[PDB]
Amino acid sequence: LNDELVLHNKDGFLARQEFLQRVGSAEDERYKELRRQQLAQQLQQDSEAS
Amino acid sequence: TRTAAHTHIKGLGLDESGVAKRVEGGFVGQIEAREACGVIVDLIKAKKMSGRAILLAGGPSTGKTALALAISQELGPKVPFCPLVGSELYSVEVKKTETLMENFRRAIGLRIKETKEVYEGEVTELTPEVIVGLKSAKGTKTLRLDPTIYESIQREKVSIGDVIYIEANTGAVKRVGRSDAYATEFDLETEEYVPLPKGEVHKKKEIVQDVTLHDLDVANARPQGGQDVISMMGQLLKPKKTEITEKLRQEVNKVVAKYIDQGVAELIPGVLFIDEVNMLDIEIFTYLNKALESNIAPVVVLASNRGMTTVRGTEDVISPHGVPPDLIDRLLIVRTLPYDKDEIRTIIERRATVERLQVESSALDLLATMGTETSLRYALQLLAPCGILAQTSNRKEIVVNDVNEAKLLFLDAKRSTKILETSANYL
Amino acid sequence: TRTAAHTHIKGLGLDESGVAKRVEGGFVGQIEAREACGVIVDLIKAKKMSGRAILLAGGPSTGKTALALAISQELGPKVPFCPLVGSELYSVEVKKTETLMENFRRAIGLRIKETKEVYEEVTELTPEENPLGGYGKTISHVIVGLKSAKGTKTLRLDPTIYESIQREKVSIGDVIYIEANTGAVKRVGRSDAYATEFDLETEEYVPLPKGEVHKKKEIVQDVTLHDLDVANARPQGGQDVISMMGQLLKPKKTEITEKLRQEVNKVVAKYIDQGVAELIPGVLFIDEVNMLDIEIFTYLNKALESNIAPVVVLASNRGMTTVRGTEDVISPHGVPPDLIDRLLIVRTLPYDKDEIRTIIERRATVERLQVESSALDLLATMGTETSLRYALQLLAPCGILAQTSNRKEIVVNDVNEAKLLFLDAKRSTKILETSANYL
Amino acid sequence: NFMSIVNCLMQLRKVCNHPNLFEVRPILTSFVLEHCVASDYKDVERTLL
Amino acid sequence: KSLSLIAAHSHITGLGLDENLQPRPTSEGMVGQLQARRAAGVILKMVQNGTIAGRAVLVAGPPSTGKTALAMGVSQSLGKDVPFTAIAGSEIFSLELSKTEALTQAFRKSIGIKIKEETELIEGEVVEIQIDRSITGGHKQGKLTIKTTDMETIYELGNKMIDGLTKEKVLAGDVISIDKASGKITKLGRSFARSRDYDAMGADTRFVQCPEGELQKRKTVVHTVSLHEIDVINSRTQGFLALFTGDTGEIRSEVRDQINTKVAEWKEEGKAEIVPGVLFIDEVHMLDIECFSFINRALEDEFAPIVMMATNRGVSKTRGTNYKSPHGLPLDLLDRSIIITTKSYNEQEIKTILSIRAQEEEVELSSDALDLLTKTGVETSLRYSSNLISVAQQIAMKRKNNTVEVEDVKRAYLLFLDSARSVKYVQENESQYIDDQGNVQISIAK
Ligand SMILES: Nc1ncnc2c1ncn2[C@@H]1O[C@H](COP(=O)(O)OP(=O)(O)O)[C@@H](O)[C@H]1O
Ligand SMILES: Nc1ncnc2c1ncn2[C@@H]1O[C@H](COP(=O)(O)OP(=O)(O)O)[C@@H](O)[C@H]1O
Ligand SMILES: Nc1ncnc2c1ncn2[C@@H]1O[C@H](COP(=O)(O)OP(=O)(O)O)[C@@H](O)[C@H]1O
Ligand SMILES: [Mg+2]
Ligand SMILES: [Mg+2]
Ligand SMILES: [Mg+2]
Repeated sequence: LNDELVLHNKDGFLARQEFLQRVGSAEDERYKELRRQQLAQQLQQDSEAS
Repeated sequence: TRTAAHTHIKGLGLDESGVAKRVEGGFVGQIEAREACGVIVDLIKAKKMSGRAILLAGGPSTGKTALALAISQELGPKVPFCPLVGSELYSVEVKKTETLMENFRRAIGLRIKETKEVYEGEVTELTPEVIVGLKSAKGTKTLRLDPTIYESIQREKVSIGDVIYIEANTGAVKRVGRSDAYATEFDLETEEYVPLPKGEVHKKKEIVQDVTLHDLDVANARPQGGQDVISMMGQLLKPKKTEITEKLRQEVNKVVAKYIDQGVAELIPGVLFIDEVNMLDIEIFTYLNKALESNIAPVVVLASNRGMTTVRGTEDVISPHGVPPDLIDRLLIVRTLPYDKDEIRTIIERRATVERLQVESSALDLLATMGTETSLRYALQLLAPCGILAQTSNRKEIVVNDVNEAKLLFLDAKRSTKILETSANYL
Repeated sequence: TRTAAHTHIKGLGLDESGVAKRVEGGFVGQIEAREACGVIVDLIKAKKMSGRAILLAGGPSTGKTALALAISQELGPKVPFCPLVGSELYSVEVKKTETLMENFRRAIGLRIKETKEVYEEVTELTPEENPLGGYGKTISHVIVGLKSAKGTKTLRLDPTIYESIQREKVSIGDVIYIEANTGAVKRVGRSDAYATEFDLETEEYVPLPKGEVHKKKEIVQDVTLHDLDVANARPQGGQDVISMMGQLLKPKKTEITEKLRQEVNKVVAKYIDQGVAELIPGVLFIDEVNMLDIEIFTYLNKALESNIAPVVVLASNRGMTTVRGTEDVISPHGVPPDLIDRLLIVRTLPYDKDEIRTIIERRATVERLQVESSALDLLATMGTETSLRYALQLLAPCGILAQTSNRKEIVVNDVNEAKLLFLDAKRSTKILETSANYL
Repeated sequence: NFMSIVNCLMQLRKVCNHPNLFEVRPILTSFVLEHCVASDYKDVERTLL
Repeated sequence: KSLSLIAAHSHITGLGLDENLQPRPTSEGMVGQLQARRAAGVILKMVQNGTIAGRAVLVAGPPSTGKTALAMGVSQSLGKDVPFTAIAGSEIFSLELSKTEALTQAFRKSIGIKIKEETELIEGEVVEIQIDRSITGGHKQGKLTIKTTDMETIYELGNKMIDGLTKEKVLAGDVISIDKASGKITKLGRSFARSRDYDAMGADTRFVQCPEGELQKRKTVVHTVSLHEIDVINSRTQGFLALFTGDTGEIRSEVRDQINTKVAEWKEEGKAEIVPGVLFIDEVHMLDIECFSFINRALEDEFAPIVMMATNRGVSKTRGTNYKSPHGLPLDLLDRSIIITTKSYNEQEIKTILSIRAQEEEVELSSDALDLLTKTGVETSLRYSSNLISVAQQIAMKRKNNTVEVEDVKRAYLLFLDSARSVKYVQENESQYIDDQGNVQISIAK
């Protein structure tokens, strides 16, 4: 029972877990993008209304 | 344990250095073909180009479909795959080219993730507009919901004290049963009481399911999963498959591009395989030129065991492999060689082993000689009747006399043709 | 401000007493054909006698389509005109003969007259009770009032109209027009009188109508019997079962029976006898008729002896060809001889160098372009040498090339370069026969 | 992944659990895409009418 | 945007030309075809002018000589706002639609119409929403305070607007725009104002939006539609669904003529603008004589976009006939069309195109490898080398060298077969395949 192991591990628990880690990294980068946009808006408003 | 002409092919058996051995992966010979097939395997694994065309051509009994199955198996299940036969293109509900495009859009996969929100608990009260009250093992919440699923619950004969399961995203409604807290109310009640669920009524989960573009297109054009009366009442009105406008494909492409750009999905190219493409019409053949020279069309592989033939749909042009030069120019050709005696013997013994049959060496020599005499497929077909004939005499092995008896019992192509030529009334 | 090989033909250019000059209506040459076609226009305008056919024959690029367009322009925008090609007769939804019958009915139109009295803010509304029976509750009467502009007036009506206006979802203070014929009323909108009722709104301001409380207007409508019978056959309505079914039915046209034709003929006959309706026979045009088939031709004969057959005009350019569908029948213009016996033939002739040059002048003038005399003279040279249409199409690229070097007019070398750039049929087939690389 | 003091802990979890705790089979449901083709096409048809 | 991995024409970018309509020897990803490029630029200028309609242009030449490349180049140089429909010959032979009906639909597809609708839209950040019940004094109570960057004011309800706002669960403090001419709430995002309380939305609203200040704004909306969309919308009760599903089913002609008249009225009134789109048909030699006959008339109409056609064969039998007509087309169409010819390529041009493909496909080509690839291409065909270049990469980093060399090209050439070599092998091995008469020699021995 050997070939089925390699036909099943191509997309198994670890591959799906690593893909979920990829999407987590992506959404964390999106949160970083939101944070930098918000802080830049704060800096702009610190001089456009003070 | 069903076995049918395949399942002994466990892969190309190619080395990581791109040099194929002699006997491996249930394969013998065809070193050049296997090497080229592995090269194409890495080509598709690159997932960078699109609309590439490869045709492999060779005589019968040369494992062309075996090679296609081998590359499909080597790629694995992550990549989409869809085997096809040329005759399957012709339909009566939609034009042939539209079916070709439909199979094009089913040959590329998309891996997507989304959050599933559900609410499950005990039925407490039903206040019309619609507000519902749910009781969990420890929690309890009241939910306001659309009257559509309220009417669905009414259709679902949900009683008081029951436990239900709701999918918030799709509005899916399903009743688990009734709580065992109020269970032995009747001596022989038909309803099957079920225990109370454990956990909060509100629950969030994650999925990683995969879909193809054709699935998205048909889902957008044809909704076929409704629950309320209006939904299936509408969807039963047009059962016939219709055409799909190209603008729908462009809109779907835009939305999937947005999804992958945002970063919650990625695109997976795939392989489309058409077997016995010699019989395809001229119109489809000239349509392939436009279809391939696109941006999203996946790689395609064709098979044709022909020679100097006229392609179907015309009566003048004689082209190799039944493919006109216009499609040949955008095509890569792989040559398959006929086998020989020792490879035939190895194939026969391997097929016997995968059929868990015991065979004596002289019987293998007789089988190889006969296979060279007539064909490999003939011996492959008739080996199992030899096994049963031996089994009748309560012998687990194969003897030459048994093989000769089976060959006497069952005919081949040449003997049948010779009998037909000298026949009373076209026997 | 754009044209496509036409729209410079303004009528037929036939004077009184049936005479055609040289240059008129953007038309030059082929005087006798224009005379004959003007006679045909007179016959159609007689509106007395219908069921004729006329086929005109000639070579390519002769002006047959131009002749038909001149006919249509001369007739005017009142009589219907249905251009068509042979190929459109074929269909995957109904029979070829049937589609021919819809086109046949579409050719002839009818002008109908009818007067309507309509009543047009709303002062008030009030219903008036004991039903004296088993009914639950009702109103004996309903009294309403309309403001309008030319004075206001109250109005007494039946709770049916009250129900209808309630279904229209109209505010008490609003502008309303009510149809006296059947009682159908729609929400005109929020009248201008109650402007800025609140700070923000969405309803249209609908300025109050300027007119009497009740207004009578004359309506003249021009429709064809083809609209009539499809309107009769197609169902209508709202929530009734067949209404939703037809709303979801994908209403493909299917094989209109002759019973509707008989019924509509009877109704329009009694209406024109009453004197309210007037029938205007039309003309139907079939361009490039060689693409038809034997079945269409035989049913065309049968429909040509029909009662309400409009005058049809046919176009072709074939010669001693074999009509499609069969192979043993060699007939002129690919039209079966029995059909040929049933109509007239108008001959057309090829132009000369002078006529082609005049065509080029007219075509250059209409597109607001300047052409040098020598350039135009040479344009006529390969107009005669190759074809009229090649030189006609060549003009616009020459104008573009003139635009390149900032010169409004067109010069000899510009058109020479244009000819070098774009090849004609003869040169193209010369290259095709010379080469052997699949070209 | 140099550390291995618990690298057998997931093996023990695998043996005892029988993947009914690592990942259980869910109630399968289709995708719930919501953008719709007619999201930005009602304005044009309304103006046309 | 425009998701795509790699296309056979991903390198061509809108032709290449000067202001004097002179093609540069190498511009925007293609080389050669000077006269064809100049003719294509001429046609492009025709389309830009928009004062001409119903002109037929045909591109002819040997296969694999910049035909579809030229079509893609003119399509890209045309840019947006000008409709462009590329259609193959075999896409019209449908059992649901007649061939002439499909051609009509394509022609109506390639006609651009620009419209301008004026609506009074009010936007701005809100603070809360006031929705009251019906009481003795009046209908309802409502006073919306709306804030922006510059100045903040207050408005009142309109009876219907309570229902409109209660249709959706509108959260207090979001940027929503109202067009009183329509009343449609456009919840673009939440109120920016101060992001200290709005720093952890968890994605959502796409970084909201900074309020613009002034509120009373009336901005025109430009909408581009084609005739097909209008007639399909008019045809059925819900024509948009039919447009998105393709079940139009032989739209009736009187609708089309009414649409033509009414859009002409709009053009004279200044409400509408007409854009002369382009229709392109490939391998038109696969068309039927009925289609050609219908085209012959449909071309002359005023609503006829410029149509470009490309074929490969020459002196062939037109489908539906039995005579080998020149160019595989009816003679009358050849009379009514203008022919553009493309000539064979040169070794320098083929090597430049191969290098363009190499840099396009992230392929690093050694000079000797380029020479060998050019030799193979000129020996057999452009596409053979254009595919071998991509295939040899896998061999290149199967030996762990990123840059391809001569040995990889030799291996690819010896691994994948050419049409000439394949036909030679097939002819020398005729008994091994299936004959045209079904004669097969499966048996190696006897
Ligand atoms: N190297 C091999 N190993 C195992 N089986 C093979 C091999 N080559 C050919 N075969 C067998 O030969 C048969 C022919 O395969 P297929 O391509 O489907 O038919 P054909 O070769 O006639 O087109 C297959 O059933 C396959 O099992
Ligand atoms: N006497 C004329 N005056 C102006 N234009 C003409 C004249 N004769 C032909 N034409 C041109 O020829 C075209 C019509 O060609 P036509 O003769 O209908 O071709 P066919 O003979 O194939 O039907 C029109 O575009 C028109 O501009
Ligand atoms: N001028 C050019 N520049 C770059 N590539 C070209 C050029 N001309 C042709 N090609 C190549 O040729 C292919 C297009 O072939 P094409 O001439 O359209 O075939 P056909 O003649 O059958 O229409 C494209 O993949 C493109 O890479
Ligand atoms: Mg096979
Ligand atoms: Mg004509
Ligand atoms: Mg091409």
